[PDB]
Amino acid sequence: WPYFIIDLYHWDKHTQKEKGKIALQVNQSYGLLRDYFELAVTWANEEFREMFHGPLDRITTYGGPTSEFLKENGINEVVLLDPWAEEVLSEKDFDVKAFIIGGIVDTNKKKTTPKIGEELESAGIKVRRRKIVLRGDVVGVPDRINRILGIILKMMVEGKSMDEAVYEMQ
Ligand SMILES: C[S@@+](CC[C@H](N)C(=O)[O-])C[C@H]1O[C@@H](n2cnc3c(N)ncnc32)[C@H](O)[C@@H]1O
Repeated sequence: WPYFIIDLYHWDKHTQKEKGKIALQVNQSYGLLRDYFELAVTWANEEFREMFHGPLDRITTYGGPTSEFLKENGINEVVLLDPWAEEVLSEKDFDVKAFIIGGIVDTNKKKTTPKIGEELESAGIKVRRRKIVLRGDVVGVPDRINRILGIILKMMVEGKSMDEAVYEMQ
């Protein structure tokens, strides 16, 4: 029912190896979502479509800004999965019609995801910045795009607690 959007913002600033890792994690995110239930990829340029080794016809790919995609589908509020957020994701956020995971890979960390939120709010989108924690700490939480999606799906579909979902995906 809800959209799981992978924001490919930052794409052209990545190396070819990092692009391949992002595309792989998107492919794994699709197969994982295929084992549950609606996967959307914004800023989805032609190079990503060429690197994506999965069924492009089975996912939603939008080449332009995430905000435009959200507005075209009547979504004014989203949940942005952000490890730097101060508030933890909870069941009070599962009524939102779109969850956004940043198409980001590290090579050592940097504060990259909240810039997506600032961009969305600058375009008029209400953004709930939500972090996933294990025992109140982001340490131990896998940050791969597919792993974050798996944690969310285990909480939303299987009713697992966050600690259970994180540890199972850890
Ligand atoms: C490899 S992480 C990127 C980490 C990068 N240092 C940053 O600050 O965005 C890829 C995506 O997974 C999501 N993510 C990773 N860890 C998270 C966490 N602990 N809580 C919520 N979202 C997380 C973020 O949305 C991020 O865009």
